[PDB]
Amino acid sequence: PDTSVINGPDRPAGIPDPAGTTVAGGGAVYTVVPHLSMPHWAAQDFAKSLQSFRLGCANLKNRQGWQDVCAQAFQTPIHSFQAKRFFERYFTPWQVAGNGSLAGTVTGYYEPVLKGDGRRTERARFPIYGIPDDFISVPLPAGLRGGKNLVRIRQTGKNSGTIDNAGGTHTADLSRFPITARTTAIKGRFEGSRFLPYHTRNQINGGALDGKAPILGYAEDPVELFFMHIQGSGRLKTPSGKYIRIGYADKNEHPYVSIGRYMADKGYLKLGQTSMQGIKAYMRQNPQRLAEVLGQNPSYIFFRELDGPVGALGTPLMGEYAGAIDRHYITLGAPLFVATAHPVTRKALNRLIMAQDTGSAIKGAVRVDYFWGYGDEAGELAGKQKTTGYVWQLLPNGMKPEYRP
Repeated sequence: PDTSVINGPDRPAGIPDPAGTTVAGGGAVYTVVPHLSMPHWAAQDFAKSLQSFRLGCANLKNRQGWQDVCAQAFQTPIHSFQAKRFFERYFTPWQVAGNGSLAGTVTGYYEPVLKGDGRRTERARFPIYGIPDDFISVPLPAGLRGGKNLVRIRQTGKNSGTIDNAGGTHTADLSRFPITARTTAIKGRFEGSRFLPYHTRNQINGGALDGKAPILGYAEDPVELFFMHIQGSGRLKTPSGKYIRIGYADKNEHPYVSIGRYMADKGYLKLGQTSMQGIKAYMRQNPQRLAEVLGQNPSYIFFRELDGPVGALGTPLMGEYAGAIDRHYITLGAPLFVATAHPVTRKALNRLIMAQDTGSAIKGAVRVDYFWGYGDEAGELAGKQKTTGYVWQLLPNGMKPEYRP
C-alpha cells in the first residue's frame, strides 16, 4: 500500500541549511530547526508518512529538486525506523510563521461514501453526470472580470471555446454570466446565435441533461448526492460492496447558495437541524419539498471516473496522512509536520502529512485542511475539526522554502 523496496545505492543526501537559517516572504518567516524540536518527532508513525510520500512521487518525481528524494523513498523499507531516518537524513525542517505567529487553523475534509450502482436500478435512481456533450468552458481574462462586456465566442474544441471579438461565431452577454472577482472561466453552451450560461442545478434536476451527458453511476439518495457535490468527490458503494471512485471534473460556475439557510427561512427546519442527516430525514417524511429545496443551490458539479481522491498534485490521497495547503506558502508535495489536537479525544495529533492538495478557502502560511479519508467516520471527524495547528515544512536538503506570489 506500498509495502515494497527497490534495491540499490543510497541517493545523495545533499547539504542541509543550518539551524536558524531564515527565508521570509508574503508575511511569512521560515526557519530551519532541528528535527528533534518538533513535538514528539521520534514517536510518530513514519511508516505511514512514507507510504503517503510515495503516492505523491508519481508526479512529484518530475519536479526539479525532488528526483533524488522521490527515488530514495522507494529504496526505504516501510518501517518506522528506516522511514524516520529517511525524513531526518533527506530533508531539513522549516518552522513556518505567518503574520508573526506560529499558530494557524487546521480544518478537516473527507471523501463521502454513498449507496449507488454503476447501472440504474429501482434504488439507485439519481444520475451522477460527467461533463455534458454541449458544455463549453471559455477562459476569462482578468480584464473582463467586471463582467459587463458583450463579447463573441468561438469554439476551439469539444468542451472549449475562446473569446474572439473579431472572428467569434456567437454572442455572449457577460452580464448574464455568474462572473465574480475570482472567476477564471465561464461555462456555457451554444444556442442559435448566442453563447448562453450553462444549466443551473434546478434545470439539471428537472432533466436538462437528458441524453446530453455521460452518466457515471447512480446514487440512492439525492440529499447525499447533493452533499457529495459540496465535498467535490466521492465513492459509490454498490450492493455487491464494490466501489466506484468519482472525482471532480468541472462545474457550471453558478453561485453557491446554502440550502440550510433557505430551509431556516421557510421555517421547514431551524438553523441547527442544518446537517445532511437532518435534511435527509426531513426529505424522507416530506418528499414534496425536495425539488424546491435542492434547486435553491444553482451550482452544480460535474465529475469523472477515477485508492483515495486525487488532489492538486494529481495523485491519490492517503487518509489521515495528507492535507490541503496554500501554495503561495507551502511547496506542493512537501512533508508537513502538523502539531494539533484530535477533534474528539483532544490527544495530541502530531504527524507528518503530505502537502498534496489545495483548496479555494485554504489560505495562509499556517493553514491546513486535514484529509481524514473516506466514509462516515472520516466525515464526522472532518466536520468536528477546527483546531489550532503549528506547522513545519520539510524540504529536500538545500532546497529553500519560498513565497510564490
